[PDB]
Amino acid sequence: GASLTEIEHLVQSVCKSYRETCQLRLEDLLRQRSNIFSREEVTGYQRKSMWEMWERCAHHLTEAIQYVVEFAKRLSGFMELCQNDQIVLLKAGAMEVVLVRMCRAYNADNRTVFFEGKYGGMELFRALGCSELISSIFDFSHSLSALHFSEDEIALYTALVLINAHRPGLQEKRKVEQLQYNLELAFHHHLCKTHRQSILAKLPPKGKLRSLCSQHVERLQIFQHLHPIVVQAAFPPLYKELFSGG
Amino acid sequence: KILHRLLQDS
Ligand SMILES: CCc1cc(O)c2ccccc2n1
Ligand code: NA
Repeated sequence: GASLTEIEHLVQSVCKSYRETCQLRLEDLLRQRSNIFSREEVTGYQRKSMWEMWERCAHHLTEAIQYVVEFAKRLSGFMELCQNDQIVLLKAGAMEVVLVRMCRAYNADNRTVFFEGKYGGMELFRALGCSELISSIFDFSHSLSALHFSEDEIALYTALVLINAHRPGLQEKRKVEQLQYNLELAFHHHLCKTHRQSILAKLPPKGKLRSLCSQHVERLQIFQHLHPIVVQAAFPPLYKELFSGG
Repeated sequence: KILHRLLQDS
């Protein structure tokens, strides 16, 4: 039973937790927009082996996930849930938060994403052999970029993506519903205060984030069948914990 | 293993 004063404190707390756990400052990503991979560099990426490209991408995803774990740990009320629930929420939601955070590193003007120090198009990722997954992620990032999120809106929205009381496996489901309700109030209060309530209808449905995560696990399984020793010997242990089952 | 360690490391 949170009050208006407590709701405003929650807004500031979430926004602070987010700013502290950004891998890249938004200003740094915007200032790098003219730093684009040349045609020779794109060709170099396309000539990389499928296994080398998968390992590089899994490493980059793992680094991004580590920041999401830290965001969760700083998130008001998350560390108060039992460890089983903390792990359920991170296993189901870490990739979804990374997918939303990715729109900051996406330049809708030329359809490029910041990857390994420069901006490149989806053609940079051709060696992975998961064209449908890559194009869906780029489409998703393009659609989110059209919302023109502020950093505070991403902070509030990503807190809600993570604190989802519907995840299967939660033991303290009511405690999570209460935290989710308070974060929903904080988010909707901020939108109301900044006259941005129009974005509510424009946010992706939860099924969209679920579809993208499911496609990622499916393409990982195909790669794992082709190069099992690459996954075992060369994929990050956190990545295997979240997406292979250890 | 990893997730438990990250969550415990204060
Ligand atoms: C109009 C609702 C809607 C539906 C989607 O699939 C979206 C996908 C990405 C971003 C925003 C989205 N918004
Ligand atoms: Na963007």
